[PDB]
Amino acid sequence: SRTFLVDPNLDLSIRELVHRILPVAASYSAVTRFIEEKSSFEYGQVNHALAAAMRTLVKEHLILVSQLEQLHRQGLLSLQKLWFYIQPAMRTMDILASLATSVDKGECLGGSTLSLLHDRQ
Amino acid sequence: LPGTLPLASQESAVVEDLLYVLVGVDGRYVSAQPLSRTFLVDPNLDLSIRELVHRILPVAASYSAVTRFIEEKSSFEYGQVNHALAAAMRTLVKEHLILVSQLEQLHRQGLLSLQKLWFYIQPAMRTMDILASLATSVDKGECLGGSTLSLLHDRQ
Amino acid sequence: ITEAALVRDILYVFQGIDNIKMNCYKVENLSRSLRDTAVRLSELGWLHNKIRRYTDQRSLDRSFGLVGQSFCAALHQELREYYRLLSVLHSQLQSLTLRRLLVWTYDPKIRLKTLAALVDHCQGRKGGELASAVHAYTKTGDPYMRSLVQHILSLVSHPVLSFLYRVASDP
Amino acid sequence: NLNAVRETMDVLLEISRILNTGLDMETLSICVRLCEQGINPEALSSVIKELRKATEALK
Amino acid sequence: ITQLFDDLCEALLPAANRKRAKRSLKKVAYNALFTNLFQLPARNKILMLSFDLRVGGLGPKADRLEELVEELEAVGSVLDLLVQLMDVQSLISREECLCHSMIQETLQVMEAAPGTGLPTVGL
Repeated sequence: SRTFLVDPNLDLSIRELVHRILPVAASYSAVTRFIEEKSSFEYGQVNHALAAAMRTLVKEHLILVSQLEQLHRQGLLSLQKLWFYIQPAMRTMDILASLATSVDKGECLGGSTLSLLHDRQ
Repeated sequence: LPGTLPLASQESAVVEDLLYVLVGVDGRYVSAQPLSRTFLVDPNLDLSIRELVHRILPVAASYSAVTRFIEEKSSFEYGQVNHALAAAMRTLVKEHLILVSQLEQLHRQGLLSLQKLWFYIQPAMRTMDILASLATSVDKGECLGGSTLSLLHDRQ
Repeated sequence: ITEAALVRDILYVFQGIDNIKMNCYKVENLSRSLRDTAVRLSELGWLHNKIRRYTDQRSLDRSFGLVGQSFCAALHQELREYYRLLSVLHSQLQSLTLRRLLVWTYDPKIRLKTLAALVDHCQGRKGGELASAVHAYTKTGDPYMRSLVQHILSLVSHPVLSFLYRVASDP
Repeated sequence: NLNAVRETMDVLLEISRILNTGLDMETLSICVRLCEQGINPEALSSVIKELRKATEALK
Repeated sequence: ITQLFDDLCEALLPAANRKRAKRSLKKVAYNALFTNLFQLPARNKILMLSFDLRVGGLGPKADRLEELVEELEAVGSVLDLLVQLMDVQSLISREECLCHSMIQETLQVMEAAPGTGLPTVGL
């Protein structure tokens, strides 16, 4: 549910494409807040191991941003080239940002958090 | 306004304008006319050019009737033969688009004079003259199926 | 307006992001020889919208079924490649011109011609009735299309052959 | 038995896939059945590398 | 055995004269088979290749190669024939060589002498 601001004076040929990359960040700022909260004991022994197995993917998402900066130094990273690289991340961090918002909507803990993972590449 | 341009230099304007009509896009001076395509060149142009322009266009008019044969005879209601005939008739159009690309890249260095153009496209004036004759003889008498495989057996 | 500037905007109109604005991409000066070639090139990007809206409108509701997913998730493997081509074309803009694009993008003017007309023939079909309306596109003969659609059928008909190896049911 | 000789032939494809041998599934069953005759395998390593060599001169 | 060499010569033949090449390739099969004939355990040769696996990483794969030859016991001359024949940074370095091997394969034709890369002009 995060909102962003870009620029009053920027090229329109960029802002329309910027708004196509951000939905992987806003869908990320709601997963990292699901980990740091649903790790509290008062949530059962299921909402824990769900937050742990939901953390290894965040680790692999931090490696995918590292390999981009190291590839950015050689200048081989154009904006158009970026929109294609993160596509595996725009699909995964769109799945987890939907479970982490549907497990907290209706307060689930225990079995009712193991049912939702059975109805929901 | 070519009347105020010299002879040896205005030629460099036609060759880069004519290099576009062979693709299908309209041009600056040598335009196309609404619909077997007819063209219009210029009221005030050197006669030593217009007689040679009319020698290059028959590869464009013979092209504006092949690309319209592909985009139509690809409709299912024409059989499983008038399709694969339009596909194998498309690979040559691809190789005709490469021959226009290599001319523009050779046009930047100025090495492309109008007289030099009339010789480069000769392989294209013979091929796009064959296909513009099948695509007008398969649609004259409505053929589909075997009667489109006979015509390719009677017709470098 | 320089020719290079047109080559800058066209590489965006191939995606949906608009000199060239938005059904034909009417461009708004420059010489007539330029506007005409842009018009046809800009329109290819418009197609990409019609195929993107379907794989975005139906990726929203959860009542499209199990076949309607393997179809809506097989229109993406045939789009990442269209995003690889746009990658290569952008690296050379730093030389290519309009007449050089026509040959580059003459083939993806067909794949984006079958897919943008394969999602309209099967609009309200869900379940197996969709796997039966992407099979009525194989009786075509064109060796380039019959070998493309006969691959999407091999993905769409995987869920159907999953129930079978395991027909309207009544709750 | 044909169920056993299918599995033993299916496992043997993987060890030829990670060893980065160009042998596909068809050429494998040809070579497995030919080695099953009793031909010495030190020679077969030369015919395949030469058939693939003369094949490249065509393209 | 006179036919199993004829079916082998078909598989390695790449699909398209396909009627005389098979006759000439069957010579290369025989001309090379009798050179060795004119002129050590089995499982050990796998381990010497199992070692070189673990050194450069990828341990579990090497623990798999030994896992199959242990069940293949309960044929020996067949495996003797087979032995004869940063995770993110590599991703961004692959999708960048493609854009280097895609704009090159087509600019080498777009800018050349008229009629070089074109096959129809070669007729």
